[PDB]
Amino acid sequence: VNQRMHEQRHGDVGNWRRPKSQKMMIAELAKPFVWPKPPAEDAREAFDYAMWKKQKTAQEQDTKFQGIRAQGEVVP
Amino acid sequence: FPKKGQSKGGRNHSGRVTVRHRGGGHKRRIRMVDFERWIPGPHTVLRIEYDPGRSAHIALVKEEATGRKSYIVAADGMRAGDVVQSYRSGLPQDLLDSMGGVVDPGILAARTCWRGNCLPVSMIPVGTQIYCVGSRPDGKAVFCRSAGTYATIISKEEETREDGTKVMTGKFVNVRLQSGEIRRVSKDACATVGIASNIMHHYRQLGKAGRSRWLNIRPTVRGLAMNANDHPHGGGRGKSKGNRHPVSPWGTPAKGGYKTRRKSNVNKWVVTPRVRNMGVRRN
Amino acid sequence: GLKYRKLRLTTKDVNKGFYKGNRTGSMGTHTSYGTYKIDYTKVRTYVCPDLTGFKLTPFVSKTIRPVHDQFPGDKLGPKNPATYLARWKSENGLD
Amino acid sequence: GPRPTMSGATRLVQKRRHGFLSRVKTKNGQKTLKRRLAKGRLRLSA
RNA sequence: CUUGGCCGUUAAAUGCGGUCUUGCAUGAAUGAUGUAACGAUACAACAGCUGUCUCUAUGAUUGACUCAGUGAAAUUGGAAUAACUGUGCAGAUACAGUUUACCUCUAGUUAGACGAGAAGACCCUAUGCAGCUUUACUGUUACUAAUUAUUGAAUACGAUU
RNA sequence: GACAUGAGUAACAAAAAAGAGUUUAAGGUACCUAAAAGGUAUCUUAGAGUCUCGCCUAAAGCUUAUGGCUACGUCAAGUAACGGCCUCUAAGUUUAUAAUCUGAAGAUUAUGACGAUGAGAAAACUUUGGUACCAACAUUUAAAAGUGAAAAUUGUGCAGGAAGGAUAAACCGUACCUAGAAUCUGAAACAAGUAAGCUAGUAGAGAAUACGAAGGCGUGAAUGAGAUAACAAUCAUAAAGGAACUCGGCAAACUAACUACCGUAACUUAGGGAUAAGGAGAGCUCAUUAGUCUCGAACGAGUAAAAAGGAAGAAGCAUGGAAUAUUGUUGUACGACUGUUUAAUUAAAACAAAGCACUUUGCAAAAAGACGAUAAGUCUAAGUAUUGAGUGUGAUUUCUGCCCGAUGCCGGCUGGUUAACGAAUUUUC
RNA sequence: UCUUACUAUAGUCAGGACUAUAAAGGUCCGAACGGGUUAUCGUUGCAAAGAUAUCCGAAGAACUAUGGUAAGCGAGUGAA
RNA sequence: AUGUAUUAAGGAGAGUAUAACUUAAUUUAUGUUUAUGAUAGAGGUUAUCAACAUAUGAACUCUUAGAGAAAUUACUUAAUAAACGAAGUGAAUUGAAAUAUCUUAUUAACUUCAGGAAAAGAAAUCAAACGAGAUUCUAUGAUUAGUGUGAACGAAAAUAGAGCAGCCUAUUAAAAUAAGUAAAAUGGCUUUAAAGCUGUUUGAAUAUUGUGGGGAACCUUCCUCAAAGGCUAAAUAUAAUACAUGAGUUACAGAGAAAAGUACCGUGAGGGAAAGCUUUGAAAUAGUAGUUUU
Ligand SMILES: [K+]
Ligand SMILES: [K+]
Ligand SMILES: [K+]
Ligand SMILES: [K+]
Ligand SMILES: [K+]
Ligand SMILES: [Mg+2]
Ligand SMILES: [Mg+2]
Ligand SMILES: [Mg+2]
Ligand SMILES: [Mg+2]
Ligand SMILES: [Mg+2]
Ligand SMILES: [Mg+2]
Ligand SMILES: [Mg+2]
Ligand SMILES: [Mg+2]
Ligand SMILES: [Mg+2]
Ligand SMILES: [Mg+2]
Ligand SMILES: [Mg+2]
Ligand SMILES: [Mg+2]
Ligand SMILES: [Mg+2]
Ligand SMILES: [Mg+2]
Ligand SMILES: [Mg+2]
Ligand SMILES: [Mg+2]
Ligand SMILES: [Mg+2]
Ligand SMILES: [Mg+2]
Ligand SMILES: [Mg+2]
Ligand SMILES: [Mg+2]
Ligand SMILES: [Mg+2]
Ligand SMILES: [Mg+2]
Ligand SMILES: [Mg+2]
Ligand SMILES: [Mg+2]
Ligand SMILES: [Mg+2]
Ligand SMILES: [Mg+2]
Ligand SMILES: [Mg+2]
Ligand SMILES: [Mg+2]
Ligand SMILES: [Mg+2]
Ligand SMILES: [Mg+2]
Ligand SMILES: [Mg+2]
Ligand SMILES: [Mg+2]
Ligand SMILES: [Mg+2]
Ligand SMILES: [Mg+2]
Ligand SMILES: [Mg+2]
Ligand SMILES: [Mg+2]
Ligand SMILES: [Mg+2]
Ligand SMILES: [Mg+2]
Ligand SMILES: [Mg+2]
Ligand SMILES: [Mg+2]
Ligand SMILES: [Mg+2]
Ligand SMILES: [Mg+2]
Ligand SMILES: [Mg+2]
Ligand SMILES: [Mg+2]
Ligand SMILES: [Mg+2]
Ligand SMILES: [Mg+2]
Ligand SMILES: [Mg+2]
Ligand SMILES: [Mg+2]
Ligand SMILES: [Mg+2]
Ligand SMILES: [Mg+2]
Ligand SMILES: [Mg+2]
Ligand SMILES: [Mg+2]
Ligand SMILES: [Mg+2]
Ligand SMILES: [Mg+2]
Ligand SMILES: [Mg+2]
Ligand SMILES: [Mg+2]
Ligand SMILES: [Mg+2]
Ligand SMILES: [Mg+2]
Ligand SMILES: [Mg+2]
Ligand SMILES: [Mg+2]
Ligand SMILES: [Mg+2]
Ligand SMILES: [Mg+2]
Ligand SMILES: [Mg+2]
Ligand SMILES: [Mg+2]
Ligand SMILES: [Mg+2]
Ligand SMILES: [Mg+2]
Repeated sequence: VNQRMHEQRHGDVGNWRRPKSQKMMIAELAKPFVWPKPPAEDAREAFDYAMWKKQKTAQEQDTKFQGIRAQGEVVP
Repeated sequence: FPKKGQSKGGRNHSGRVTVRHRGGGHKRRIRMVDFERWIPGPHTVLRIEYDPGRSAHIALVKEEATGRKSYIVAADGMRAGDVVQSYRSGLPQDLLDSMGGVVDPGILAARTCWRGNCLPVSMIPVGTQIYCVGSRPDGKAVFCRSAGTYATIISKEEETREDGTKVMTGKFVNVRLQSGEIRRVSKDACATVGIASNIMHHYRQLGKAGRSRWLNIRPTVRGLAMNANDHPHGGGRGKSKGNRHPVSPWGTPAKGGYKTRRKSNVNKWVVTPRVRNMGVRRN
Repeated sequence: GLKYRKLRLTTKDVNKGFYKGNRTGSMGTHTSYGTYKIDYTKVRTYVCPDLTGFKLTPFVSKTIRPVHDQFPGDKLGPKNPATYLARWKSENGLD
Repeated sequence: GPRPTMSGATRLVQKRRHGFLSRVKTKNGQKTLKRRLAKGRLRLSA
């Protein structure tokens, strides 16, 4: 069983609660099964990986900027 | 069976201290001692044991007819191998047919009144020493059970039977208890011939404070050492009694002869009351 | 002793006999030796039919526009027991 | 002054002393729950 | 009263020890008295030992000081906030008089600002409190005594007269 | 509530400690280059690592708890190499049942149920009461030896030492942190505090003392670099003197540990005092060897064997060489003594104490004492006058005198008094 | 869940010495552990009770852990 | 805040189309009117371009079988907060310028029982020589009569209004008309000494052909009512919801809460925030500039 972090109902506001836990099961197969390897970043264009990577980078910078502010600091 | 729980610390069923100066002693077990002795027949003494629950010693006796083992208060001098018998349920046919008559106080007392034998007080002659005296006809032994204690038979309600043979007419017999009180005891009351064992119990000395703690006794704080809010004797600068007559923490006079027996509860079995020393120095 | 103590106690927070299941269901009984005997009358099985040759899918083409059923003059249109019985006599009368 | 009275504290005692069952099964505990329920508390116990 | 007298200890004894006692105001289980053993108890002495001192000196590290980075607090009516004498709600940076002083900081220091903090401490007041005490006032109990009722009889004796 | 002052001041000092290279990502500058890009160097932010040095070390290490505002891919039929759940019960709990008591609430006894900090078959395959018991202490025992556990054996002392039941694999826990370097409690990233096991080696009687293999660390810039004044803290040494200091030897110094060494007073409750006091010895090399061990072949040799050993010897200022163990003696008061106390200004002469003494308690239904809006009832106690309770004193030696007037308590008259009750009386409308 | 007492179940106490014992002692020296004698520092402290040294007990009236009981008209607990 | 109407068990946990709410978390149908409504197209996720009315599928866990450390176990078509009501028990602060009687106060609070309301109720009632005619709520009567040393406490008749209902054959199923009762002494409560409540010990009568109770010490005549047996709606209390009104509030106001009993503090009972919008930008305070002085 995988437990979930205790959180506030509305993120930064509300009572403290805990979501339902997650359960993972590992079965021992009689016949092996192998997963394919994830496509290369150059072949993920069917998923619009280019646009998705730009948006992801912007979200990472936004959370990094917030972390710097959460430390009581600013970017010179 | 084990003696455990908060009762060992002086607490009652509410959890509050009702008996002061108790707790922290050694782990003990209670010994089931037979103070009635109703089963007839000979009983073979197997050994004399030490009992932490009483001052006197106990004897592990075995019923030769049944094989069941029991505990009884041992008498002074009683050792292993001895044979004790209880004549409370009645005299055996072997003793009756021999004498022929129903009862012969003469030869009866010479064949039953031995050390460690349990007999009805009526069957014990005057001037004999006994240490498990009962009170009621069908009750257990209650008097003189402690170490080195014994009662004396003073008189018996009886008359003679035309041949110098005394026969019981009344329902009671008079006995002198350890405290010196001569009171009235039933005719069929329990009584064991002899003296309670461990006569030298009251000569022991503990030697140190820790030995009293092992025996479940905790420190006793004097009233003078307390404050006025805690004791009638508390208060005062320095050592001070406060011109206060000695009393308990609840106002009960602790000296002067104040009797704590309830006045309405009059003792109807007393023939000669105890002798009050009246605060005089004995030695 | 602060904010974390005020959260609901979970099995991952303490030991010493705090057992709390996840509503999986009793599949047997406990023994006096500390083991578990499974009762297969309580164990559940999943009845999945044979899907070979099944032409239905969870989607319907959007060329077939959605339409609801009509039961004029019938308040309990689709829940009418008479329509179920009358429709039974004509279609299947045997069973 | 204040003292560190929660040092070595266990959560088995919290449930026994302040838990929900400690209150619904007693006469005075029911009052506590009913008082906190009237005030609108989410945390009725522990 | 008093550092009581005397003796020992000190170069010097209001101390300590011994001793005599007319002890303001010792005293026998609110125990009296004397040893062994024990004591982070209190007092006194000796030997040794030492920077405790004569009388301090040098050395070491960390702070203190400077540069860079981060960045508090008590406090604060407002201030252009000197000395003396006098004055005055009676102890003056601020009033009178006279004197003295270019403007502004840094490190030290604590004489004053009746410095700061704590209604901290004392005394007094209140027809204000709290706990405790008792032969304070007024009361409640433990407990004791008599008696209707539950509860019906017999006999004798004694005392009233 | 906002914003000033102190003030850009204090602080970022657990007496562990740092130095010099290397490298990744993203971004900011300068140059090369003007075809963007790329390259070289540097800086900022967030990391990683190498060599050296130091600190901790019966920890500041490893493995795990209590716990957790650290984080959720932490995986078990059982044993080896696991706990919970489940069975059983202790202390206790009980808005369960019955009976009883009770102004209501409730309380009591019994039974039941619940309740671990305890007990639970087998496995490197598995499913009666000393004829005793498994508290303490000691002893013995898995046969090459030693050591540490487990369990058992035997014994000792008094303080006399549980209960109950039995005997084809679900569900829950499993991550990380353990307080000197980012996590628990202390309002917090606090020099405090917190459970269990392991915790190299040398050297020792040792978990003492010193070093420290592995490991970790030498804090999130919550700091770094300089300089080395006064003064403070923590230390080091010291001429001559040695308490002249001071309320007072406060602080500091002297002393110290070890040996199967010598010797040791007054006094004494005969046990002590006493490790009294005061002295001697110690490391390195070596002659020598009864046995044990080793090698060679009774004997010979050997400490590249453990030990023994002497009035032997060498060197140095010095061989208890560094670290670790804080003086000796004497006269008094108080308290016998070991203990206990104002958590966080008084540790004592106060409290307790063994001992001693007095009062009380006869147990026939309630022994007394204590508790019970108040009872049933509980402790006392499965005790019985050598028992229990209360009170004072405070081991032991030597002793404990006079007064019963006052106060308290106890006992006592065919007494006086005597409320209720009541013979005999009396009044208003 | 601090603390005082009690209660149940458990755990811990290097090594050495004396004493009648192999084991019988509120014995001795001394770590762990538990105390808090004295001094200094600190006093908007590292700390609303800490640091350093020194000192005391350390097989017992010992220390410790997990639970349980007893407290607020009457006073629970109290080596006071 | 008040008023009006309606209603008469409340919360939490976790999950989910983040207006949509219960693992079905946006179910499926009927009727009418649809711009003269109500108050001749496009659009099924590029969705819900329709309101009203009547039905309908689904609706988890805990509180809430037992047990337990609520949201677990183990079972199963197991299930009811507060406030308000009645009775029982019953303080103290306070005032009297102290303080005991008194007052505070038939108060707060606690316990038991009960319903949507409960309680009370159709005269053994009041009046006064005339008469009224159950109960409940509000006002007046009334800082009155009266009590108390004082301080203070404090009715009833009657009047007005809200509601109005009488009965035993109770519109739900009850009486053969009430004896240990009325009443007395005594100890208390209430209180004006009566009446009313009550522990202990005692203890009546039978109807206007004047039997019994009351008419404020008490007796008497008269009047009045008929205890010891019962039923009864409304006006009243409380909570929730909706609506109406405002010389009520407009964000340190209003409420504690414009996202709240949340965050946070506390072992716990318990205590308990801040926080609106796109407008305006006062003072204090800080760094500069201009003029001027130093
Ligand atoms: K009751
Ligand atoms: K006298
Ligand atoms: K006398
Ligand atoms: K006398
Ligand atoms: K009357
Ligand atoms: Mg006692
Ligand atoms: Mg005593
Ligand atoms: Mg004492
Ligand atoms: Mg005192
Ligand atoms: Mg008193
Ligand atoms: Mg005195
Ligand atoms: Mg965890
Ligand atoms: Mg944990
Ligand atoms: Mg369990
Ligand atoms: Mg406190
Ligand atoms: Mg604790
Ligand atoms: Mg005396
Ligand atoms: Mg700076
Ligand atoms: Mg002047
Ligand atoms: Mg001027
Ligand atoms: Mg100054
Ligand atoms: Mg200074
Ligand atoms: Mg300054
Ligand atoms: Mg400075
Ligand atoms: Mg500085
Ligand atoms: Mg770059
Ligand atoms: Mg398992
Ligand atoms: Mg059980
Ligand atoms: Mg366990
Ligand atoms: Mg540490
Ligand atoms: Mg912390
Ligand atoms: Mg720390
Ligand atoms: Mg060490
Ligand atoms: Mg570490
Ligand atoms: Mg570094
Ligand atoms: Mg010198
Ligand atoms: Mg010298
Ligand atoms: Mg001098
Ligand atoms: Mg001098
Ligand atoms: Mg010193
Ligand atoms: Mg020589
Ligand atoms: Mg030489
Ligand atoms: Mg002492
Ligand atoms: Mg001591
Ligand atoms: Mg103190
Ligand atoms: Mg202490
Ligand atoms: Mg102290
Ligand atoms: Mg004595
Ligand atoms: Mg009794
Ligand atoms: Mg004394
Ligand atoms: Mg004395
Ligand atoms: Mg009379
Ligand atoms: Mg505790
Ligand atoms: Mg010792
Ligand atoms: Mg200072
Ligand atoms: Mg000692
Ligand atoms: Mg020691
Ligand atoms: Mg339930
Ligand atoms: Mg359930
Ligand atoms: Mg007055
Ligand atoms: Mg008047
Ligand atoms: Mg009638
Ligand atoms: Mg009456
Ligand atoms: Mg009356
Ligand atoms: Mg009447
Ligand atoms: Mg009248
Ligand atoms: Mg009637
Ligand atoms: Mg507001
Ligand atoms: Mg505004
Ligand atoms: Mg405003
Ligand atoms: Mg402005």
